[PDB]
Amino acid sequence: TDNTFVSGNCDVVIGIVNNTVYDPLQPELDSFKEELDKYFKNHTSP
Amino acid sequence: IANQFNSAIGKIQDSLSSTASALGKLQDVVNQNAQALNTLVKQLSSNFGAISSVLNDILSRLDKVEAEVQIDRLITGRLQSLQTYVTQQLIRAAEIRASANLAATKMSECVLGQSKRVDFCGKGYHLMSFPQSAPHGVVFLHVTYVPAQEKNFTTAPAICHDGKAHFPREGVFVSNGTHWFVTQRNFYEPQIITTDNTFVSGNCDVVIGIVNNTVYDPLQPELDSFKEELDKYFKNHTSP
Amino acid sequence: VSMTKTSVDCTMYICGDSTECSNLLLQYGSFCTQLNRALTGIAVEQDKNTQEVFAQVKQIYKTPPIKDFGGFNFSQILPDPSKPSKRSFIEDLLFNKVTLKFNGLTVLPPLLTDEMIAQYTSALLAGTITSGWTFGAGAALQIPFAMQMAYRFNGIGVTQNVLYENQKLIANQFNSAIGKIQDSLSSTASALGKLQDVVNQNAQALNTLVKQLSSNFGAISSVLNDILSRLDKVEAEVQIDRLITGRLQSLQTYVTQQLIRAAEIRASANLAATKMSECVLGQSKRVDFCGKGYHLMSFPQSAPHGVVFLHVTYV
Amino acid sequence: SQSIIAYTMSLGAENSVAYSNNSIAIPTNFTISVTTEILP
Ligand SMILES: *[C@@H]1O[C@H](CO)[C@@H](O[C@@H]2O[C@H](CO)[C@@H](O[C@H]3O[C@H](CO)[C@@H](O)[C@H](O)[C@@H]3O)[C@H](O)[C@H]2NC(C)=O)[C@H](O)[C@H]1NC(C)=O
Ligand SMILES: *[C@@H]1O[C@H](CO)[C@@H](O[C@@H]2O[C@H](CO)[C@@H](O[C@H]3O[C@H](CO)[C@@H](O)[C@H](O)[C@@H]3O)[C@H](O)[C@H]2NC(C)=O)[C@H](O)[C@H]1NC(C)=O
Ligand SMILES: *[C@@H]1O[C@H](CO)[C@@H](O[C@@H]2O[C@H](CO)[C@@H](O[C@H]3O[C@H](CO)[C@@H](O)[C@H](O)[C@@H]3O)[C@H](O)[C@H]2NC(C)=O)[C@H](O)[C@H]1NC(C)=O
Ligand SMILES: *[C@@H]1O[C@H](CO[C@@H]2O[C@@H](C)[C@@H](O)[C@@H](O)[C@@H]2O)[C@@H](O[C@@H]2O[C@H](CO)[C@@H](O)[C@H](O)[C@H]2NC(C)=O)[C@H](O)[C@H]1NC(C)=O
Ligand SMILES: *[C@@H]1O[C@H](CO)[C@@H](O[C@@H]2O[C@H](CO)[C@@H](O)[C@H](O)[C@H]2NC(C)=O)[C@H](O)[C@H]1NC(C)=O
Ligand SMILES: *[C@@H]1O[C@H](CO)[C@@H](O[C@@H]2O[C@H](CO)[C@@H](O)[C@H](O)[C@H]2NC(C)=O)[C@H](O)[C@H]1NC(C)=O
Ligand SMILES: *[C@@H]1O[C@H](CO)[C@@H](O[C@@H]2O[C@H](CO)[C@@H](O)[C@H](O)[C@H]2NC(C)=O)[C@H](O)[C@H]1NC(C)=O
Ligand SMILES: *[C@@H]1O[C@H](CO)[C@@H](O)[C@H](O)[C@H]1NC(C)=O
Ligand SMILES: *[C@@H]1O[C@H](CO)[C@@H](O)[C@H](O)[C@H]1NC(C)=O
Ligand SMILES: *[C@@H]1O[C@H](CO)[C@@H](O)[C@H](O)[C@H]1NC(C)=O
Ligand SMILES: *[C@@H]1O[C@H](CO)[C@@H](O)[C@H](O)[C@H]1NC(C)=O
Repeated sequence: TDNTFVSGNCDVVIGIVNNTVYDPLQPELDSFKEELDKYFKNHTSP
Repeated sequence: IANQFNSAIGKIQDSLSSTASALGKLQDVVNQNAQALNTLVKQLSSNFGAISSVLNDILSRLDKVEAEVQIDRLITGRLQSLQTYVTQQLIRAAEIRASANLAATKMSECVLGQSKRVDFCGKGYHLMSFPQSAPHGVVFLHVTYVPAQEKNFTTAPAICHDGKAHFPREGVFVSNGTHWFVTQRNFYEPQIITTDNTFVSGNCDVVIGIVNNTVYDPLQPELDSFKEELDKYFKNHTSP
Repeated sequence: VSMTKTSVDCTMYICGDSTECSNLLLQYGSFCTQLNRALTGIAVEQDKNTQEVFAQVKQIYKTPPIKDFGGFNFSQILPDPSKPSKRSFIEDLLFNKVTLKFNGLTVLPPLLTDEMIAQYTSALLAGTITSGWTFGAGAALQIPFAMQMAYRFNGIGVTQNVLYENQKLIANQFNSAIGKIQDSLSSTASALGKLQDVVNQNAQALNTLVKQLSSNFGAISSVLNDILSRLDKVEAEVQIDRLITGRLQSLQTYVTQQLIRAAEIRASANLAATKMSECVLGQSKRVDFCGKGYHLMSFPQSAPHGVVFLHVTYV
Repeated sequence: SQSIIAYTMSLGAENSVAYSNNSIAIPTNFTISVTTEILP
């Protein structure tokens, strides 16, 4: 999503293809959801 | 920028209201054309070997027979006088057409556009031009950006961070001698070197003259203050 | 960029060492002064053409004693101090590959000497390699050469990172390409054919103009002294005028020829001045205006009555 | 006290550009320049 821009749906573009588009934000938050979860699992002890 | 433009158009009038000779390229054309007609009228005064330069002096004197030998001389010399003039004018007309084709191209590219061609629309980075008419000619007022007050800076081709090399997206890296910045190439306006100002390629082992500096990631603090938001939520939770 | 300036003693070409012929030549009025105004209008613009091309630089820029270009080696295109004129190695190839009065004809010197054309060229080269395009649009602002090339790579749509990664290769390729320029110019005769053809013409035209004097034009001799010794005044004048009429047409044919040629040389000087502004003082997006490929930069080189551009392109 | 003089023409002021492998000059300001061009 940093190399590319979005405009409209797919149907309209002649010869559009399917591939995943990576979002650097997703993991940067999912590795923070594991930073949430491991701090929660620690707090279960006390 | 407006006060500069208004002052620069002010000087344009001053110059044209002062000096006698600024339109020398256009007066020349008028001077050449006139000189060629005044030279052509002077040719009429020449005998070319006839008894007179005037046909009435020949006709009134010599009878038709003796006259034709004199009249032919005047015809022969004048005919060339006209041919000379018309050859000079056909050559001179091609000089003026080449200039009209250039002026038509400056009208299209300097007035109807913004030119990237160097020195085509004035001496600077062309912005816009305004046409003004003159006797048998055109005058273009070319407006250009000229960069004025430079400072020396230290510079680098790349920044090295986590062993990764970082290059400007648009701009150039500069240093004031202690701190590192990225700035636009044509005007000093510095920013902190942020991921949004730079792109990565490869590592710091291939670029000649790369320098070590931090490259800021605006996402970390907004996630780090969130970490502090999470921490204090666990601390307040360590109460019940 | 220019051709030889000439002027002619119309009265000495037509009537050299003859009071009688000079007193008959007065019958044609202004048939000689106009010829001299025409050849002067040509000669004055050969100096204009040269300036329009070379004098595009405000200040005589000099290169730094230390050549820290990061690899790009311009020694073959930079001034060589161990010479009477400070031309480059490639300019002294160009000046060797092109090989260059009693008829009232004479050749006038150009206003700018070959040393002054070389100083303008040196300053252009210096400013280009120390300051990029910035000396064309303001004062010369220094930038490192490899970094300057990075911008040039962005100008062709190639990402700056590529240049830094291949800097050495890019430097090698250039140094190897400037190596081939000299070899080509040293070995090959016909490379400067455009400049030799202008000199050949200036010479054929003056040779033809002088050879005409030997022509009778239907007179009893081509020598005024033969006509004046053998015939009486009223007969001799006819033969003298026979030459005059033919000589004056031999001059009018030459001057017209020079005027037509001078318009071809002016169009070429105006093109060379545009390549100086757009290829040397800038970087050009115009396809095939600064060589084949994506134009990056150009280096001007002075030649006899002309200019050489060494165009550098990404292919 | 006036006379005609004869001299070798100057080509312009001589300038040594401050080039170095790590130095750049960047303009901190600009001017707007309006210049007139006359064509037949
Ligand atoms: C590229 O992505 C397209 C969008 O996801 C995808 O279209 C999808 O194709 C499947 C398989 O044909 C459809 O699944 C079923 O639903 C359709 C009606 O929509 C029925 O005809 C069948 O039951 C079909 O199996 C998806 O509905 C359809 N999605 C959309 C939004 O149209 C393409 O197939 C993908 N192309 C390739 C080459 O993988
Ligand atoms: C290069 O530019 C840097 C960015 O502006 C600059 O760093 C900044 O320096 C100022 C002082 O020169 C610091 O301001 C601090 O000190 C002043 C004076 O006492 C007070 O306003 C405060 O104490 C303040 O904290 C900035 O904090 C500092 N900013 C950064 C980014 O660290 C350098 O000084 C410049 N170096 C030169 C001149 O070469
Ligand atoms: C810019 O960052 C470079 C990357 O960290 C850094 O290189 C590092 O230099 C230190 C100091 O010499 C090395 O530390 C030790 O390792 C070397 C062998 O590599 C040994 O001779 C000594 O034990 C030395 O103390 C780091 O190993 C080395 N890191 C790498 C992988 O290159 C540069 O020094 C930095 N340059 C600046 C501007 O300070
Ligand atoms: C840009 O730099 C040149 C030369 O480099 C500088 O030399 C020192 C004076 C100092 O500024 C260093 O940080 C640089 O490495 C400057 O040229 C100098 O000009 C001054 C007068 O202004 C003169 O006294 C010095 O002798 C010159 N130095 C040299 C080595 O020639 C130049 O002034 C700088 N330009 C700007 C806009 O700051
Ligand atoms: C940047 O340059 C501009 C001119 O291009 C400067 O503006 C002038 O400032 C003076 C006072 O210092 C005024 O008298 C002028 O009227 C201004 N120019 C115009 C045309 O209005 C400006 O000061 C410069 N800035 C810096 C920081 O040097
Ligand atoms: C830059 O190019 C010059 C040539 O223009 C190189 O100088 C030559 O160096 C070789 C090797 O020492 C000598 O044999 C030649 O006689 C030199 N020629 C001249 C004319 O100087 C120079 O070595 C090159 N420098 C770099 C950066 O490699
Ligand atoms: C890309 O092309 C360049 C040439 O433009 C190649 O560089 C040469 O590599 C050979 C070895 O393969 C060296 O001997 C040459 O000296 C290199 N060129 C120069 C001028 O130094 C390069 O290898 C090519 N890359 C790929 C992936 O094919
Ligand atoms: C491309 O050509 C193939 C046939 O070779 C055809 O089946 C396909 O529909 C075409 N796609 C597009 C985008 O025109
Ligand atoms: C759990 O949290 C406490 C603070 O509440 C901290 O001191 C400790 O190191 C943590 N342990 C783990 C398993 O992360
Ligand atoms: C610049 O040149 C100096 C020598 O003048 C050298 O020591 C230094 O490593 C060079 N720096 C770069 C950018 O390569
Ligand atoms: C603790 O956090 C809760 C929100 O979860 C808030 O309502 C309460 O005021 C907080 N109290 C203290 C002592 O931090």
